[PDB]
Amino acid sequence: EVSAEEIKKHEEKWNKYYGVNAFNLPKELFSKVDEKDRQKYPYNTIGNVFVKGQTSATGVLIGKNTVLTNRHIAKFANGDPSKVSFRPSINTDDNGNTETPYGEYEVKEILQEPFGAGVDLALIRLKPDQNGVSLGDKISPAKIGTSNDLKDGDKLELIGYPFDHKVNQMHRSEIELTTLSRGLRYYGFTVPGNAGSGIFNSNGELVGIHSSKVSHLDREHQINYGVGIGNYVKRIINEKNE
Repeated sequence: EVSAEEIKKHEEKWNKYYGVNAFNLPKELFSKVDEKDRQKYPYNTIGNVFVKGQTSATGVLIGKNTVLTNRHIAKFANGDPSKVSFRPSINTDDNGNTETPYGEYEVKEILQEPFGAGVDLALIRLKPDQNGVSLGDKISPAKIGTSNDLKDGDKLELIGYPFDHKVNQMHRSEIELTTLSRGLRYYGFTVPGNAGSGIFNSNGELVGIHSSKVSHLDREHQINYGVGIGNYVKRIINEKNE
C-alpha cells in the first residue's frame, strides 16, 4: 500500500514520456542517433537482434563474439540459431535505404538462460564473418560496469532499436532510476523493440540491459524494468563471455 500521492506523482512523470506523441517528445529525453555518433563508442556496440518472422529487438556486443540480450527475446528462436541474426549499427532511413556498415552476423549458439530462468538475460554467440573475422575485432565490445553504485534519481542513457516506433533506427532514451530496492526500475520512453537495449553511465560503462514494463506501486500502473549488471551477472559473463 502506497499513498495516493505517489500514484498521482508517478502518473505525472510517466505521462511526460507517454502523454505526448513519440515524435513530439523533447530531444533530451528521446532522440535518434545520427550517423556520426553511430560510429563511435558506445553506440557502435548496439545492434539489432533479428528473429525471422518472430521479433526484431536489441542486443549489446560485450565480447569478441558475444551479444547480451533478453531471455524472452532469445526464446523466440526455440533454440535454433539459424533463426537469429545480429545486425550491428544497422540503419534504415525513412526512404527504405538500409545500410549495415559491419555486415550481418549469423549465430552459432544461443545460451537461453545462463543466469537463471528468472533473470531476463541471454547470451548469443556469433559466427565470425566469411573471412573468419569476429565482430569484436571490427568494434571494441562494451565496457562492463556494475549496477551496485546506482541510486534512486540517477539519470542514465538507454540505447537501442525502438522497432515499434521507427524500423531499424537507433535511438537514445534518457532514463531516471527509481525505487531500486525492487530491482532496476526507471522512468523513460521505450517500446517492445527496446528489449535488450544497453544502459550506460556517464563513464560509458554498461550497467544494465532493458527488459520491459512491469506493474508498479499498484496493480494498475507501470514502470520500465531492466536487469542490472550486479555481482552475480558479472560473474557469469566473465565466465562465459567470448
